[PDB]
Amino acid sequence: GIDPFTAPGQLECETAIAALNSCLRDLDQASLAAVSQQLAPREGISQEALHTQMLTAVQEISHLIEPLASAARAEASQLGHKVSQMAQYFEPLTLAAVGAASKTLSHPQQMALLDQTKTLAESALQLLYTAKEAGGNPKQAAHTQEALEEAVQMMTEAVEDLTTTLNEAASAAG
Amino acid sequence: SFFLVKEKMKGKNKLVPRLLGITKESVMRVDEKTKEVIQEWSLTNIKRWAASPKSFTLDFGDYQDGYYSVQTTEGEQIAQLIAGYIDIILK
Repeated sequence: GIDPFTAPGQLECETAIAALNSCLRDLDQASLAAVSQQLAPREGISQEALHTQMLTAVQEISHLIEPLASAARAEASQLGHKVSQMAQYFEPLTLAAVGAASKTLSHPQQMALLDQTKTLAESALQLLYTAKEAGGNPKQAAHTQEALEEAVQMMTEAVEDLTTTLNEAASAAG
Repeated sequence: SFFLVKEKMKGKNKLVPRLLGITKESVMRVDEKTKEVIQEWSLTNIKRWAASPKSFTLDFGDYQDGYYSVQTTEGEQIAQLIAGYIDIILK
């Protein structure tokens, strides 16, 4: 949580990076954990409620992703507010995804959605990376300006792909 | 038949170009820079597969310990090609 740049948000991004990194590792080892029957069925939720919890979060994530992109490149004081929102939704997503991992076993989409959420949190990690550099400062982030556009487009790529599994999961997981 | 796929490496998160060579006996991955084979899997060892619009989850039986999931543009065409090859061997 250090500010090597010159703005508020630099702190928040790096502190969240530590947390997000932790859930990346969990989801990374859960990819091989759920397939080896070494995972316990969800944390505390039902099957259709997974579709509820995850989808509701994802939508609100995307909702804030656009304003965060705008914030990361310029809105320094606002960026931190976006980051707070983005990071918090990913926590239940992780829990819910790990839940679906061990709990769902009907269709092969079980390991498909698990990866769509794994690489989704990874795209969010690279997101807080570029936002940390450019945050409120376009100057010391000349190339970061272009890297931020690669992190935002990488996130929506896994967002639209996840929703495809969620909606089918009504009958594909239910 | 060659298909354009992307592979992600542990530690970081970035999509990079990769070449994939598929034959009637086995599947193998070729590097775009060195033009050599890194790792390969048998056609009869595949159990299940997930056909997503962007991703493609491949499940192996007694061959691969880890997981193999790459980004494909034509996931429906690859799934139909593998199913047809298994039907010819059974006959």
